[PDB]
Amino acid sequence: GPGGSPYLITGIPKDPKHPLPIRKDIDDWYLEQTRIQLTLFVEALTVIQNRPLNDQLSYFRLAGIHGAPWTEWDGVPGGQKDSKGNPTGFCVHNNYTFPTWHRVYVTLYEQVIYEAMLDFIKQNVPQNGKADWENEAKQWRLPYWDFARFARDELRLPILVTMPMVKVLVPGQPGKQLSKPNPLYRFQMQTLMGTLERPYAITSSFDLPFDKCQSTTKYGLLENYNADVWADGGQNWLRANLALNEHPWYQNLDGWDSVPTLQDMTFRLLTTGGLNWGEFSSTRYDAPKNWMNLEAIHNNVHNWVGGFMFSRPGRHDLKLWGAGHMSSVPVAAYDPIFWLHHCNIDRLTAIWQTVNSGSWFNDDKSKVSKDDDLRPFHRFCEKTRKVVFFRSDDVKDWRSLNYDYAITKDASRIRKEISDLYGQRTKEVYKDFGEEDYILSIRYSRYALGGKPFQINIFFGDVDGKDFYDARSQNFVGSVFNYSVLSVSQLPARLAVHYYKKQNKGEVPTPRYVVVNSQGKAEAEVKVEVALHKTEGTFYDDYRRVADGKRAEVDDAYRA
Amino acid sequence: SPYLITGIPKDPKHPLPIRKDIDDWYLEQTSAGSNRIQLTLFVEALTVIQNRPLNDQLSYFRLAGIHGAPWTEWDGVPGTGFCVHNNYTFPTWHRVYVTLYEQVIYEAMLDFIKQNVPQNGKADWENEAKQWRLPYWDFARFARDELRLPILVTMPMVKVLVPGQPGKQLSKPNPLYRFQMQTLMGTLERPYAITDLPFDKCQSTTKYGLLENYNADVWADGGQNWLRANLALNEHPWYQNLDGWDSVPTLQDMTFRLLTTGGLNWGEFSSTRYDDAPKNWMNLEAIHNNVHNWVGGFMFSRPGRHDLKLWGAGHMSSVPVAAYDPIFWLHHCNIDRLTAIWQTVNSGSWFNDDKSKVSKDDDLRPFHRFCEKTRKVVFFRSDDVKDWRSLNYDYAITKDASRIRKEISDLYGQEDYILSIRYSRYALGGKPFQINIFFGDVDGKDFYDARSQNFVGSVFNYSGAQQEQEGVLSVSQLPARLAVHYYKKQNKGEVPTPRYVVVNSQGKAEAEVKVEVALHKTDYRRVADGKRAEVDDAYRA
Ligand SMILES: [Cu+2]
Ligand SMILES: [Cu+2]
Ligand SMILES: [Cu+2]
Ligand SMILES: [Cu+2]
Repeated sequence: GPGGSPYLITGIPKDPKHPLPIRKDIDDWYLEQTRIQLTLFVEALTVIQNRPLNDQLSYFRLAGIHGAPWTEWDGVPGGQKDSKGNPTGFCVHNNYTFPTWHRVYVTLYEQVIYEAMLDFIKQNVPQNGKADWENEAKQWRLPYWDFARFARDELRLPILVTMPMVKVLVPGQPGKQLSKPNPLYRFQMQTLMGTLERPYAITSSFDLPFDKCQSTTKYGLLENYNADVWADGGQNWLRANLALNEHPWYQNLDGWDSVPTLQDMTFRLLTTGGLNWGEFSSTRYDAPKNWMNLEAIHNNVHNWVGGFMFSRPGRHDLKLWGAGHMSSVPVAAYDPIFWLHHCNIDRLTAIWQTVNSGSWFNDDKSKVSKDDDLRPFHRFCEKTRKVVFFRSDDVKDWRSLNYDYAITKDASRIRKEISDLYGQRTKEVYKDFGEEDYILSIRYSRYALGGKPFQINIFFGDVDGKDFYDARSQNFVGSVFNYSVLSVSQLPARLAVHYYKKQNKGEVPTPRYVVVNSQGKAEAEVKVEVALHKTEGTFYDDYRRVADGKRAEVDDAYRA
Repeated sequence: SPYLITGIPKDPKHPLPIRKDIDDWYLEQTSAGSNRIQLTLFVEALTVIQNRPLNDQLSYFRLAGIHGAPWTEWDGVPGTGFCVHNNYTFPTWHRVYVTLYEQVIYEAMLDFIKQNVPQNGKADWENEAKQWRLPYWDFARFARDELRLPILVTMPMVKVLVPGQPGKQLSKPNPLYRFQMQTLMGTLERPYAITDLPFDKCQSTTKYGLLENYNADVWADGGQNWLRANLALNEHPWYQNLDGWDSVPTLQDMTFRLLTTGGLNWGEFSSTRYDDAPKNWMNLEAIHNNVHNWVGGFMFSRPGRHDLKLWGAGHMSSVPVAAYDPIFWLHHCNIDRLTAIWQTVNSGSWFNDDKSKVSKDDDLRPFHRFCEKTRKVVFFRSDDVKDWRSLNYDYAITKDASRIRKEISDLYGQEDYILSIRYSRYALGGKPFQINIFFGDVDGKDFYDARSQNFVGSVFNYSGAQQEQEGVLSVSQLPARLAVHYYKKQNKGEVPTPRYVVVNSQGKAEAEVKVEVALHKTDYRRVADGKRAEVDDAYRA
């Protein structure tokens, strides 16, 4: 760490005047001051992003812990590989410590920002305001992006992430505000990341031209544009919002109400009882009612924010594809929204813990991993007086890290809060249809394309052999993203089954699936086990398999 | 002041330098090798000009301010804006305006060299400045399957050389990507504040970035949705997106027709102006108007429920603020080039029909030049720029008149039916609107663009209690041959009655606006008259 010693991750230090400050919803937090906390976050994160590569607390090196360029951090060796020779970073994916590794990672980022806020105040704030500004730094916590809450009719990226510039206070010049580049909009380096000084160049597990990016992008990388466009492909936040609002195709027809699948999934995750930690925490699969898990929802959000398809076959005037950092595990942590996403993944973990309090590494699968060192994160152990790595039990109570969430302050009201935030639209629309539920189970290998990402799209009815991609594609039901031992996910299917039955004289639909690669082509040799399951009764008030999945064929020009 | 507009001064080592296609030029600058001196000069000079203060009349703000808002004086000429629209001096007023911009950039390049280039490098950098001319955006050429905005306009940053620091290239904000001020344009010091579309709430120019129902702070910089602009630029009939059909972008067909149709007089070619034939309504200014709309976006909202949001507004659609977007000047550079091409193949047609003759000697305020005969400062006049080479630039395509027809064919052309459209720019009191034409049933909730069922093409009213000049209207023309062939095929051979909807900036149909639309067939004969289509109740203005 800086100054030649380990960096001890503690969370923001405890101050008696600041009891368990909350991580706020970033839109609420922004809307209430659109101002010292905003200024402090902007100015601190700007300094962190501008730090040199040799500074381990630079934004680059902190994002670098997750994946590429796979260097050491805080004295902990990097350059790890898989059994097959593939490079890997420190982040935990497809394992039961996924939530706890990321809990610590988010806290590291928050703590580094707080320390940068204190330094900013020391260097910039006049004597008359120092206590005031220190007081706000001590109350500030990393905001979360509530990807499943309707923004102030639809799910959206945070307001702040969609603003290229932001107005900040100038300490010492009351009333004076300056518009500055918004460090939440993108992370920009001074050159292409493929040409950074050794050993930090971003070079290739990926096929997208991330080596040719200077800035992070959302949907900005498309084939057949000049390679200099990829230096900064922009923030197509409107396109990301569209993806975030994925729902069955039939709901865009007149006379049908839509429900965002991400909100339905999140409401199911938080309200379904009876899952053990191993079921909730991860996609890892070594019963299908229990395959709706935190990591699978998180994987879909990564895809929807960044985009993963670089090309599409054929001629299209409207180009709905485009790729970006958030879809790709080796580089997703460079996009500033990454941390806000993972802050909400931490919040969802804390909510689920609160309403499943006996379910902590409590199954035979996850028990094995409970004691894993969460490298590279150090802490001082006061019992043995040694610097050690974090372990999951160290962060079981997130409040040990001196932050909390509003929703977890009161267990007795949390079930109504979950329903108010995430369940109203689902119940509104489900209420109109009979008392039964349908779900799709999805099981795949994250390695089926040799580690390359892919998207599993499911359809009810005939598939358009040139359009098998998204909610605009005829008969689309939903998607599962391999944000790359098996992996599982689950999709709601209740509403899409109703529409299909109405069109097909009551027949149960065969789920049809297509595995789509980053070139927009169908992969014919990626195995997916898809099934449709039914129970009597609504989920928010005994599932049986009612149809087996089948691979759909696509047009010859669209085959991998 | 006065600022004498001359074009870049002549230097015998640089005979009549050409204004290059900006994509070709960008590729030469960045691919040929690492010696990107012209690119560096243009980027650095334009950055300096954009950062000059408002009381400097050679600041980017003030040069863009000549066109429209904030409607102030320029060069001692009292401050509608100075730009000429819907009149026969549209091409010549804009010829001088583009030359002013090029000249100011050149002078700033010389200043950059004086400031930053070591003595022993000055001759080399000056040589590149003297060869440089303002590149044009060829909006009708397939980009190096489709029409596109310039590569360089779609890049947030651009790498430049640092003179005297060999090999060091630095990444800088690209001044062609946007014009960004330090505050919202509605809060600039009097008298410069820009203060419907919320342009007063913008700090930066935007393409499709202003949408209703987002936080107003998003409008400060709505971004550059160049993919969405490119989609608009490739507008064509809806049926061409069905499986099995070839597409042809209407803009390229229109541009080919403009350049190759013979027999137009200057009044027909130069402007939308119709002073009280339809075969001759394909004119320079109408094509230019559609490109303004397609680059910027004009619709702030849309009624109803839509997950896919294809609307969004921005500066290029709006006469009062379009000149702030740096692509404005590259668009107008190509409009100047199309004018020079048409002049070359129609050499006796210059303000000498009974309609356009009256405007030939209009002073092109506020642009000054020195008159050699009287030794007096005077305003530019059209005849002063009839030969664009007198301003010491040329285009490759006009350097060889003998090969021009084949070049036009190679670039843009690789019975007939046409649509005629005659409208008042003041049908909505001067507000902009879009005239969409359909063959067949119109979808009452989707009457907007090529994704709308049975769409054939559009005409954009680039304008903005108030009325048009008495006796004056505006005309445009659309190709319709392929669209009529499809309609007949699907409808038992019926010749379609053109159906039109007039769309406002809220995405609503203006039921009270009447436009004259007709279909003509080849010796063109009128074969069907247009009628307004109704839309859904929730989508009616
Ligand atoms: Cu991760
Ligand atoms: Cu993640
Ligand atoms: Cu103009
Ligand atoms: Cu114009």
